Amino acid sequence: MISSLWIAKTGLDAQQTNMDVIANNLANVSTNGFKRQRAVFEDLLYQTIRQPGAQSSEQTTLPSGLQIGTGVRPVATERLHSQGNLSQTNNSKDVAIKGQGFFQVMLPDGTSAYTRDGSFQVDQNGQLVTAGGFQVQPAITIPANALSITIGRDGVVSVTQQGQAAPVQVGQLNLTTFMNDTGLESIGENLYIETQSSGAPNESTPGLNGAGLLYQGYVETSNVNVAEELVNMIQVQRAYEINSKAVSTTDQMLQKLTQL
Amino acid sequence: MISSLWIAKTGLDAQQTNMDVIANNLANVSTNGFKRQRAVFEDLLYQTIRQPGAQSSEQTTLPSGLQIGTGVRPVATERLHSQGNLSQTNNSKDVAIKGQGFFQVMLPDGTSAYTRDGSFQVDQNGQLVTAGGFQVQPAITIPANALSITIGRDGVVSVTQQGQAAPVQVGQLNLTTFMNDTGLESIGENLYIETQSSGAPNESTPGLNGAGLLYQGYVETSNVNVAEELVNMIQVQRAYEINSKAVSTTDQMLQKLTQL
Amino acid sequence: MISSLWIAKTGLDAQQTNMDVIANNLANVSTNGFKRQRAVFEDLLYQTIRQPGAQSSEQTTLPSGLQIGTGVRPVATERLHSQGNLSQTNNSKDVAIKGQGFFQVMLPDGTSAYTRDGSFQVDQNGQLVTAGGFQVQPAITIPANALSITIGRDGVVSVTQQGQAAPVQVGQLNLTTFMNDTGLESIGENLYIETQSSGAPNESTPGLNGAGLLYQGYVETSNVNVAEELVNMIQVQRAYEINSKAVSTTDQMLQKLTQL
Repeated sequence: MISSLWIAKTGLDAQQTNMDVIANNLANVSTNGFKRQRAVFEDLLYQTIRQPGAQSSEQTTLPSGLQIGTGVRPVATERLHSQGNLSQTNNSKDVAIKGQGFFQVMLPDGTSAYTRDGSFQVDQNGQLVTAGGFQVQPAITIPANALSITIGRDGVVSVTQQGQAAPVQVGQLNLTTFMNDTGLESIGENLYIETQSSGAPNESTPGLNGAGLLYQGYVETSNVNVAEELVNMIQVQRAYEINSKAVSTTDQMLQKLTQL
Repeated sequence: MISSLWIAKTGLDAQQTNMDVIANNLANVSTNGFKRQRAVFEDLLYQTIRQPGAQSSEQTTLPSGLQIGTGVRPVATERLHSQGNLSQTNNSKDVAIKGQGFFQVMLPDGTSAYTRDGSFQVDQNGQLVTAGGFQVQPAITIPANALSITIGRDGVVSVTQQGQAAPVQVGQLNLTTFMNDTGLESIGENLYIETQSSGAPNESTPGLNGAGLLYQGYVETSNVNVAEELVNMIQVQRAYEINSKAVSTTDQMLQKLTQL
Repeated sequence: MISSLWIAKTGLDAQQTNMDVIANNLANVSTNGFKRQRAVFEDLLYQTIRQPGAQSSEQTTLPSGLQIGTGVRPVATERLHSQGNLSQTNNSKDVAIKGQGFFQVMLPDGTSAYTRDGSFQVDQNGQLVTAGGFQVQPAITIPANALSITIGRDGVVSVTQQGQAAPVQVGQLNLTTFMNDTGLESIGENLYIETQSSGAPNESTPGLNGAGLLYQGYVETSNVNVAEELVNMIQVQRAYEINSKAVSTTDQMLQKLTQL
């Protein structure tokens, strides 16, 4: 209708998207291994009426031409892959990560996923799963008669059989490092998958190739700064205020145009 | 949005970091060998509106030009290395340092760390470690036939055997001094590794070379005096409240500007 | 549009700048050496209609003619250069100043900066810097075997060498005073640079030529009176409410002028 109303409508969309991101970040506190999301905006087309160059006379040049511009297209959303605060959970099946790296997982479809959540489990077969039956990889089988499981900072997992006075080594839990942590696609279930923005996964032992270490009895908390989220909430609410006010102003302009 | 909103957001971040380090410091009260960590801040941009010079006439000078300023960027959370108190544990294997000095430790990964905590122990192979396999330099092996172990205030550790009534020295436990005691970076367990900001660690025997003294049967408590850090908490809490008040004031600001 | 709306616009802008200053002061509590800021306002033009003199008859004079006037232009923001509270940081590497004076610093561009911050640090080459490798003036190098670094109230820095029982004089730490402390142009980083309104810098040893003393082991706190900032913030919230009411009244006047 008016060139102003479309611009204000894009502004409403941008503030709504940013509030969506804030709400998702806010709600996923107390979700282990969650990475705060941050939306990055970017303006669309500038429809030019007079080119910024475009010499008018033989001496004049017309500095700073007239172009109007529209829109606030949300160009991306990054994800902050910083180390989350560890907390002492005192459970032997909670393993957290100190440094870059992801646990690998086999999805039921056969393709591989990745996750930074160590709140593991043992299923009715004794294998190592994660809250959804997702077999960690490479498969780790805990013998039935084990009384404890110890997962060292080197990822070398061993169990203590009854009777035998030895922690028989039951496997090695290795991490995976990507070149672009932010580029991983999130599929829910606190699981990521491979995509060409991430790059080829580099599987490695914890400690080497820049991978992290493993802390048994710790859980990695979501790095959601409540203070920043709340100030963002205030600002987004006020920006939505202002943009709806712009829509209202253009609407009144149009209605007085119509009345004539 | 509004300039004051951005500036107060930076302030809220800064005071949240203050209270975070204060809470971490309370988390380590009565834990021997802990140092009161402190945060050092830094102001960001100053938006110049009128230059403080800006000759406004042939002769007029306009002193104290107008400029606004933003933000409270925290440069660092530095590590205060000050002398703390000593408590009586009455253990010969627990040593406390009085004055300047750091305990040399050969890290299990093969590097060098230092700690102001001397609750050493003896392992199965005789190496002098302290709650985590922290071996000192030079390597000292306690004889297996030892009866009593005594560590002198000068850094000499010795053992006594059956029959012979002579306290033959078995090892030298010398201190390590830093030009900069603060720049050290922790690697956990109160171990701090040599850093480019700490200065060259000079290996010097206790008593001589301007080092401190060794107290046997004593342990160095954390320098976290409850009274001082409670005073800090009260002040920082006031700062946090007033900054949040500025944020809400800018909110009410904008709300009345929009109810316009 | 309407003269009322322009005058009120300037009023809103002035109150906004005042709130910006208050918010910057409020955020910068607990920032070492920070100086409070105060905004000085200044009304704009007075558009005369009947001249205040302007003899009407051959004997009468028309006292107090009619002139309308506009605007509240904020003319300046002075920086209160009063001494802050010293607090016992107990660090051998933090030195505050008692009285007038700034630590000169050589920027990477080479131009002379000045800081009232005593959180000095040492780089990998051993010298004295300030939290970012800003090489203090005059050139000072702490020897590698130095143990304790004392900064005398006279301003001489000396180090405790390896073995030798002498605190060898290793450098001089001398301040700079200006005729116009308020005129220094802040550039962030807790740094002030000379401007043509500050006056030429005068270099002298601490304690002399009017400069202040050096207090080793202390840090100077920002001289921000929190309650004063609170009262200022309440006042500016009221003023902004009032000016928004003025804008609303002018707008309603216009609206039923057009509805006419």
